[PDB]
Formats: sequence, C-alpha cells, structure tokens
Amino acid sequence: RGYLYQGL
Amino acid sequence: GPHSLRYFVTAVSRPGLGEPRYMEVGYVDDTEFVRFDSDAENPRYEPRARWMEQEGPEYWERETQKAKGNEQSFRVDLRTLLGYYNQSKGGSHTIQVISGCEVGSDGRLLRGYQQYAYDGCDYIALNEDLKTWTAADMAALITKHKWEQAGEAERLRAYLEGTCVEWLRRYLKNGNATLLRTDSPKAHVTHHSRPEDKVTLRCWALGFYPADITLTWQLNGEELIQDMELVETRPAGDGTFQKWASVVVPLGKEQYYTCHVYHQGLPEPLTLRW
Amino acid sequence: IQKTPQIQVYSRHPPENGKPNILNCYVTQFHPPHIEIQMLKNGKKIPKVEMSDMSFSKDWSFYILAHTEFTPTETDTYACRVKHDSMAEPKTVYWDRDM
Repeated sequence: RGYLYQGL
Repeated sequence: GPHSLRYFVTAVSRPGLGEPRYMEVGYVDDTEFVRFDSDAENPRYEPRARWMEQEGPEYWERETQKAKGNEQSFRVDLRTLLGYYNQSKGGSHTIQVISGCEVGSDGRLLRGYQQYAYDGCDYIALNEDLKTWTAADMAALITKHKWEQAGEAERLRAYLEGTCVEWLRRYLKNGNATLLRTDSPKAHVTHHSRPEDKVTLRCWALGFYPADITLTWQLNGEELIQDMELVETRPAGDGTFQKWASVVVPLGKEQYYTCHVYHQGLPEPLTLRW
Repeated sequence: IQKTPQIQVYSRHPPENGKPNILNCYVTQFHPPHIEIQMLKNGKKIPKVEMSDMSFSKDWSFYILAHTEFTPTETDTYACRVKHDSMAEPKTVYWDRDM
C-alpha cells in the first residue's frame, strides 16, 4: 500500500 | 530474516510534450509487485506479482485513485521547484522518491524511511527518528518548514509504522510461497585467453533468490577481492537473479584459483575451479 | 548531472540451441531517466518486449530491465540498442553467448 505524498 | 516494502516514485517533466510522466513501482523485497505509469493507455495501478491477485477490486480502485492524486501533486511539485530554484520552464527536470519500511522475521518494524531527490541530488529526507527532516539545500529548507507546520512528519510516521508495516506482513503472507522461498544458485566458470599469456576466469552464479549473494575468488586461501572484477547482482527476468565475478591470472596457473559462492540456498558455500 | 547507462545483455540459462530461454538487457546507472531501449534479433526490433524492475540506487541513478522470451539458434543474433541524452549516438550492445 503506497503513501499519499505531500506537496513540496 | 528481515523483509521490506519499498516504493520508487518518479516524476519527470517534458516541456512541450504535455504533462510530466509519473511512475510508481513497489517492491516487497527484491520482487516487483505493483506499478503505476501515467504513460499507459489507461493509467491504473496493476499487479506485477501473481500473488497480488489475492487483493479485491477495491484495492486496485483505491491505489489507482491515490496514485492519480500523487501524479497531480507531483506535477505541481515540479512547477514549485522551478520557482525555488529560479529555473526556466523549458528544461526537463526530475523528482525521485523512495519510501518504505523494514521488519524483522517476527514482523516488527525495524526501520522506516522517505527521501526525495531533485535532478539526481538529495533534496529532503525523514531522519531515522521518523520525527524530523534534513534538507540538502535552501530549497529543501522551504519544504521542511512547510511540512513542519502541516504536521506532515506525524502523518508519515503513522503510515510507516502503521499502514506500511501491516500491509507488508499481509503481502508476505499472501505471497509467502513466492517471497519466502530460496533458489540455490547454479555456478560454472568460463575461460578466456588474453593477449599476454594471461587468462581470464569468470565465475557465473544463476537462478537464485533472494538476490543477496557473495562471490569471491581465492588463491592460497587468500581472498583476491582487490583484483576481482564483477557486475552488480541483476534480475534474470523470471524473478531470479544472476551475477558473475572474474579474475585475470597467469596462463597455466588457473588451477590455483577458486571461486567461492555463499547464499542462503547453499547450506555450504560452493567452491569452483577451472 | 548526467550519467551514461551501463547496458548488459544476458540470458536466463546458458544458451542451448532449440531450448526456450529469456534474453535480458539491463540498463543501469543512468541519468536523466529518459531513455530508449530496443531489443533486436538479426537487426530487427523484437515486438514481444517486457520492461520491468525499474528502480534507482542510493546514487539516484536509474535501473531498468528489458526482457523477452526466445529460443537460441546457431545463426540467430541478438542485440540491445539504447538511446540516452548522454550518448549523442545510439549504442548497440551485442549478446555474447560465450561470455
């Protein structure tokens, strides 16, 4: 299960 | 032994050719098990390992939706970095991320991680404490403070010790027949003549799994790792790996050299000589 | 930064005429990511080609595998032709069954 990345 | 769940994500812009290409590749050790490619005819998360057929349709629906959110998110990321670095809108740039967790044989979390890279260089990364970040430059410093104010470390930490470890166990359970197996390497040595009464000896190791393996040439009981030539262990296209190590010796004295192979599938290390 | 790819061509098992096998072209340690990999058989592009095992090292360089099923013959030749921004000119690596 992958992660929901945050904006840089 | 220990096991790991890793995700390799890459976002690369191509000004003048549309949106950036977005990719996601997951591994449950050294075996690819899932992937997402924005360039596919119909971009969606799909299985890459046979045991992944054990996951319901909802799994693929959720992972696809998330991947798509990630894509948009990274598209914006590339724009943002252009500003951080004051770069032109006409050049192609790359963002790389690697996140995952490792667990011991008992299934307990051993380590979590997440590191970003921009144009091939370190950008920002989560420290081992899973509580703070480390920025490689002042651009990554802007992101650090952004994530700090948004409590992103807490979110990430919850995922790493939470969702990441738990789904890793489940994957190892469902694909145990594949992930928990051991394929013993099959070796052999080749002989090649050289212009100088010199002979090249190459030790080949094939059909093994996992990928971890040690190949070392001997002479008089002393390892010649210093004069050894090799290639990084590589996938053979069927889920197994192969590797080779060579040594240049004087013609006529190839019998004094031996190749030693160590691997979980070898109760006792292999010993070969031409 | 720019890194020229390391193209390696090899088969699953030792080559045996008439015996099914798998041919691999592992392109590694390159940057940027944009690359073009073509598996060729007798100078002709192979259609059945699966791309897999994509990843990057700690160095951040890219690694990808191209593989296809094939049954070696004595007169059949295979090669991998790669196109990367660090080359200018396509590089065609030949499969050496005697390596």
